[PDB]
Amino acid sequence: GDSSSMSATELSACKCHQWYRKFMTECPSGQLTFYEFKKFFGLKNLSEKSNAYVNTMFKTFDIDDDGCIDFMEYVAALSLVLKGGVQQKLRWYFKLFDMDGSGCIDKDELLLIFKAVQAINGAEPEISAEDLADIVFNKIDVNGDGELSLEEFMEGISADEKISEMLTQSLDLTRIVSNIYN
Ligand SMILES: [Mg+2]
Repeated sequence: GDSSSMSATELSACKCHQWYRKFMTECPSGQLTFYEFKKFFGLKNLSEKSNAYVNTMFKTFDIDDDGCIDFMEYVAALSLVLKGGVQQKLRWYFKLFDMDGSGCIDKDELLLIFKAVQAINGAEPEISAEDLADIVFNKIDVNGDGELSLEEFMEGISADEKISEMLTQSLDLTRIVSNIYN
């Protein structure tokens, strides 16, 4: 971030439990809000788009309860962001991108969620989450309810790895760090 310079990319590429450990040591408030996130990263208000990313990003990392960063929530991201196994991540992707506490999904809530995540990137790239969501909905209808069960997510992945690869491909460290710096 914006502190004592120090290589950012390398830190992220080496990032381990030091960040997670650092958080606990700095203060066990229980949960860190957006300001706390911005505290670690430089550029308080680089752009409106950056704000959407944190908004969408917190929502995607919230996967737990509140919209704030809760204990274990950071380490979880760190634990998954690490090499590990791609297939394992996919499963990690499932617990998220859905209503808090997991459960079934439907058209509406998943749309705004994809809107924020696509909010951080889209347009020219045409790689928005919303656009992908529209395509996935087609030919994946289960019932009149229109709701999608963990089966749909797994089924979509099974039918193709384009989305599964995208979710895995989307996550990164330096790409995120470099984008913030601008
Ligand atoms: Mg949360």
